[PDB]
Amino acid sequence: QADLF
Amino acid sequence: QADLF
Amino acid sequence: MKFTVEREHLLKPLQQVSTLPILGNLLLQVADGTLSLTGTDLEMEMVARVALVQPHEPGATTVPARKFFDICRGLPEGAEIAVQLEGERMLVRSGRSRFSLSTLPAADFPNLDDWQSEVEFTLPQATMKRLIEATQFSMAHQDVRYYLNGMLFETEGEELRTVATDGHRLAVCSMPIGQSLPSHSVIVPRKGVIELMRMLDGGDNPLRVQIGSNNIRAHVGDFIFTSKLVDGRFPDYRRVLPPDKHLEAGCDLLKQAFARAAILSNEKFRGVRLYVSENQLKITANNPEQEEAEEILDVTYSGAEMEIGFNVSYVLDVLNALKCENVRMMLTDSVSSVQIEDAASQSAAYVVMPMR
Amino acid sequence: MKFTVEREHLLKPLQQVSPTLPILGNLLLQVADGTLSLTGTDLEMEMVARVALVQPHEPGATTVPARKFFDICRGLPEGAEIAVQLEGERMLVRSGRSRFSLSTLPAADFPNLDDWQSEVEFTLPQATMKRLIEATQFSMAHQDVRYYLNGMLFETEGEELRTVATDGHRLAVCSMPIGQSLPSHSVIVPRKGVIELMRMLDGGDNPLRVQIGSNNIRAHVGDFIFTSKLVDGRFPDYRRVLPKNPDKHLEAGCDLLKQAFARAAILSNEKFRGVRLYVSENQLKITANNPEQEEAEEILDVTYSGAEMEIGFNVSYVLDVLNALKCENVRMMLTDSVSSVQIEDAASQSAAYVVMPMRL
Repeated sequence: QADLF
Repeated sequence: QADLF
Repeated sequence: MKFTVEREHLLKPLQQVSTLPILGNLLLQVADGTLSLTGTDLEMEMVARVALVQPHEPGATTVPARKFFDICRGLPEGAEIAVQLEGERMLVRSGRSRFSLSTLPAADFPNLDDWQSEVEFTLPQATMKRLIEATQFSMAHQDVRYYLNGMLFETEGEELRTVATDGHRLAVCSMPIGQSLPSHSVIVPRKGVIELMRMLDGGDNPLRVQIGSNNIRAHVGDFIFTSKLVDGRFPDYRRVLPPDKHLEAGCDLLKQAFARAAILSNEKFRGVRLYVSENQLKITANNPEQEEAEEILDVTYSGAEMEIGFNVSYVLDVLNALKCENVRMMLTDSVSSVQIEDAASQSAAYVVMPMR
Repeated sequence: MKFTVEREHLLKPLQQVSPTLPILGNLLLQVADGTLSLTGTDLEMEMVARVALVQPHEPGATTVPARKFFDICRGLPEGAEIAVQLEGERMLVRSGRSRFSLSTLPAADFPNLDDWQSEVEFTLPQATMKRLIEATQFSMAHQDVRYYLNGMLFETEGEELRTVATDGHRLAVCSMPIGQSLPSHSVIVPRKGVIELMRMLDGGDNPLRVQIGSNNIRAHVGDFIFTSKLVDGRFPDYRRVLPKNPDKHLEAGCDLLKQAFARAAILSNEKFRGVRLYVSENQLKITANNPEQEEAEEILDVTYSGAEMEIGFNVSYVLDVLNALKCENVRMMLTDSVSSVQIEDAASQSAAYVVMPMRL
């Protein structure tokens, strides 16, 4: 999973 | 509570 | 194994059939132009048969129950489901959707041993629904006395009878069926009763019942349900069916007065006080924070004045179970049981023991 | 304190106003100026209902158990007249031949939330508030250590009111025109306040009167007032994460897309929920697999004309966006495999959804 920020 | 048996 | 079936012909069977790994799988078997779907938990078994119009190949496998059901249900309305085996996996194909599920061998699936039926009778679905619904709420919840956690199914004369008790309250319902039957009594577990009911759709098809020594079988349409029976001896309920005091009141009025008094009774003990006198009933409730409720009703009563205590959950459960206009209460004294009944039917009787 | 009211006039108020400490489980009842006020609270928020008093009454106040008082009134027959009186340390309720005596706690001991000043005020239909909450609510974080992401951002800009919700991975933004020149203001309403804001709407004729302070929010509708404390914190910038110049755009029917992702979801990893999306000329291929080597594959006709691409996504996030959208067609705006996707109704720009991908 990546971050929005 | 009563208690049938 | 290979088959193609319309999603709508799979859906009711898949619903109706759904700790060790294989118990989470459905046994799928193609034979004699029919697809059999089988579920089990080791105590009970459900088997569904689907007709095969389209080309098919015989064989068998097991597949994850919820995964297979979800896929079929998730497919569009009117979809054709093509099922095939390719090694250790099951292939499901519809439209442009493809699914490959992991299997377990059909040979490893638990097969309940062949048993012998001692009693057999047919009855409408509506007769079975009434019997269960009239008594079910009275079954004990996880009591140490395991034999009270199920339901008694009794055959006598031309009647079938259901009994349920938790030692404090009792529910008895008898229905005529029109067949001379031997005197037999069995205890169906809580889980079997839920399933017996769950299989009743409410249609034309009769229910075919078979009772063995330690098993019960129910056939309806293309489904077969089997359950193990509870290995115990049910108490002498006939010894507890009482009377010099009789009360008559409207069911709704009574149900609503007990429900309001219930709010102000002890949360754990639920004790309400009943005062019966010339054409009047007075219901009173108290709790540990000294709160007090009082309800007065016009009833038909002409006997001696009396004060009797009851657990209000037990009284309300009996009244929610009676879908009628009038209720008869049959009393004797303050330390003896009350018999509650529909004033216009003797098919179901409810016996509640009081509290001091 | 004495009053007689028709049960039907008490019903909706009691239902709207209804613990850590005993008095928080009680309703504050106050008779004054020919009006009965009903007040509920949990320290963080307060709900106040006002009922007109036609019949003779006496002024005063008390507190009574909330659920016990409500259940008695609701339990009474249709068209009942409820007579309420005080007799020592107890409250007397009388209707027909029914009598109830409840235990009280003093009105003076009831918590009174401190007085505050409104900085922004606006009116809006109930339907406009229902849309804003429903379009973003599912995107709020669940018990995250960063407490601020556990609520919903209410922002006023120009003549529009906006709601924003994010968990750090996926985002929901909804803006609605209000026809009033408003100052630029941003506040975080907690989860509980959002549930209550939504709970108070009956979608009827009455407009919603909103007042926002520095640490409080007030909502008026008919004869009810709702007040909530705001979340102390600083919400992230929504603008900073809306794709810049997207080179990839896809259109597809909402239902077919929602159903294909839902079927692939069954065969994805239970904890990680990763699905693989393969986009090409007028086609979408969705694939899922799990640790037990099970596999699903869905192929759809879509309108897409850009470069071929493979992008991973958590299927719960995609489905939540699609269950949220109640429309015929959906537009997906992508850049590359390591950047976020923007999902939108193809015929409305009032709501936007931003989902960050996963590497597989």
